[PDB]
Amino acid sequence: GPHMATGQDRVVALVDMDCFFVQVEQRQNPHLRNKPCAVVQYKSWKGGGIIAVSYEARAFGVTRSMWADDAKKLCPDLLLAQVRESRGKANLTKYREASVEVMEIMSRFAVIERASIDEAYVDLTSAVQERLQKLQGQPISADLLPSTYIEGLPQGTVQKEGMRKQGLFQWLDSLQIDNLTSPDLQLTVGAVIVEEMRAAIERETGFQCSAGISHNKVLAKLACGLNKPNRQTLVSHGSVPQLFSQMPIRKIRSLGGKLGASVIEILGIEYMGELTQFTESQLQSHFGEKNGSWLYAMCRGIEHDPVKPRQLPKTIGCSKNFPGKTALATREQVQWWLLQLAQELEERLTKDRNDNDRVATQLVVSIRVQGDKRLSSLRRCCALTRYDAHKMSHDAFTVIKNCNTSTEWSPPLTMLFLCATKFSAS
DNA sequence: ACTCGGTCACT
DNA sequence: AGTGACCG
Repeated sequence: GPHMATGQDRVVALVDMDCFFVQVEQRQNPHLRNKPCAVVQYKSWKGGGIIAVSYEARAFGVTRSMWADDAKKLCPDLLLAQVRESRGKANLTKYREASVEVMEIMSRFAVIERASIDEAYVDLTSAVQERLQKLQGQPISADLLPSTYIEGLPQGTVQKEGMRKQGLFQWLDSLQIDNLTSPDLQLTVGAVIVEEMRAAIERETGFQCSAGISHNKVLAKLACGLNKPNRQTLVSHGSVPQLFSQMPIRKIRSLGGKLGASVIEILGIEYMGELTQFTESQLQSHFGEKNGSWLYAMCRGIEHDPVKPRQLPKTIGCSKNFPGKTALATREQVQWWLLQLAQELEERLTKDRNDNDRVATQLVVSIRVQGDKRLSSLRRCCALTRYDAHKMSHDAFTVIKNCNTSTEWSPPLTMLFLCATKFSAS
């Protein structure tokens, strides 16, 4: 209607590096390039755990959270790159640093929110407006969108590239003919900018990535996953009804867990589109005020979560699991590993201070004991006055020590977790 | 023995 | 301050 908002106010993108750890190792070792490849941490137990898988390898059914020995069964010629091991634990410095490479390049084009080590949201609203004035009254060539997919098109050719182009042509012709909306043009320009951003990333780092372009973060992330790897997908406001009509609820971000399952069970539906039938009040009564309102808008393709201008992580942490018989049963053992964790943490913290002009003021300590269903048996915190590994390990020990029911440590600890938080300018 | 990272909501 | 859901 005249007064119903359509959530077409912004142009937002979600960029995801494809199989990012694998790409990092592949850039470093040319032998791994263009091959079924995976990144493994630890080697002793069942060949180690796969944490990242190349698309060649995925074709064989190889997945993350899979034992290397089992991956080798599915893909005999699988090549493996090992995560760096420092102080007896996995060290992800190489990947964090690679992430910084990419993020810095992205920031040149637009404002970014660092979602994760391999994921970032991008707010293109301002950039699109500027590009439009420069580009005013100028048709947009398909050549400007060499890797772009328009979801829902074509509508009305057997090769995938043929289909992509036909879909693109229909979209562009419509744009061109004045049949589409102002918001549609804005998304289109956003896509052009993302193509340029992704080209810059590849040229300057060698890394490829997939991206989604839409009017909000949720649609952008969903769009990103539609065409991978090394491709980008534009999801228009108009494409939502058809797209959501067969979209499982769990596919929407934040709906992949218990809430999503409750939605399906309580309402007796499967797909995101089915949510439109319910009143905002109905949804709120079942799932709470905040969730209900969010669901009511989201099923209609509307989401208002802002892309936060955050280039750096809010927290800096390290942890190690001690599963099965490796569980820590002695006091000296626990202290030694706390020291290992504290030492890596100190190095990363000092680096962070020099690079980013900030200091952490809080240290969080978490542990898990054997037989405990919960991920965390306890979570305690204390002041972080100095970037000193010995002091940090000592303090962490002090806060968790009464946890021991009773030289020996009982019950044995299956997890140790240190996190630096509450940063201040410096 | 589905790691080791992380952000955000509830109370 | 502490627990926990959610993401991959």
